[PDB]
Amino acid sequence: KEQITVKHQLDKNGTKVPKNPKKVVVFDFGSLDTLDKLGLDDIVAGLPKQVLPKYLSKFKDDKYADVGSLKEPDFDKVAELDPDLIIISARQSESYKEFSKIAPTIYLGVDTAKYMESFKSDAETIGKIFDKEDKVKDELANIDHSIADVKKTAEKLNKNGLVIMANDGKISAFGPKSRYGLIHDVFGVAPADQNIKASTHGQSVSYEYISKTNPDYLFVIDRGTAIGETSSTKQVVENDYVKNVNAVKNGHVIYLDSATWYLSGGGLESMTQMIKEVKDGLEKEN
Repeated sequence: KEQITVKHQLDKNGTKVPKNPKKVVVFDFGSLDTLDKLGLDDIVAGLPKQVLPKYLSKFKDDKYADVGSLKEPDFDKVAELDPDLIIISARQSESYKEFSKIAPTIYLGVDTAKYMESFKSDAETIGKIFDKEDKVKDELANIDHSIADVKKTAEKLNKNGLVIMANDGKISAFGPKSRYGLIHDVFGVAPADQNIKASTHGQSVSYEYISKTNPDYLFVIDRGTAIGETSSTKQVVENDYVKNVNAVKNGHVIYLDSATWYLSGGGLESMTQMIKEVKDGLEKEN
């Protein structure tokens, strides 16, 4: 069977994978949605179905094996499927060795310090494996065009933005190079606070922090909503304390699709969606 050498984060010298694999187990939802965009649903053997973003609900179909959750893979079930390729990302990073004993495994997570570089590389890798290089090239081109358009819109406004995630009432902030840094790094929104320490969990902040930052646009992700726990966005954004924040009083709170933003991202479909949510937010009147 014809093989292709795939350089990835967890083996920069390259992992041999079969060309046109037929039984792929996918633990990265971005990668899953790239496969979907390329019309490759048929070769997905399994994915973790514990929680699925709405745009991926089709994958509840029993033709796809449930291999657990993003943080708790059902390794025996993965092995049972006799997969010919496994795709993982950051949440399974430490289990690379375990997955590799089952089948060739590649890591396709975005590097938020180098978002577009890693995004394009991941997509192109999928293109090469499944003989969809031209389709990927064209899709990346359209995405670049959409990104240029949102960036132009963001820069026209002369306004800034703060990105926060709510989690059972606790708030954390995300700036450049962070998990949700792309809103600034890629989409061009000026950061209301350049100095937020980049991380995956975000910088813990208070309501007083939102007030002192006074962002013109407020991008909100709700971790609770994403994972099926209680939402806590309204207690934050409709709190009396921040009623005078620009984003709040001017109606520029942008409620992102939390499930997609938290559980997914980094794929052709999720990126397309994410651009449009930001663009729509930035284009709203008032």
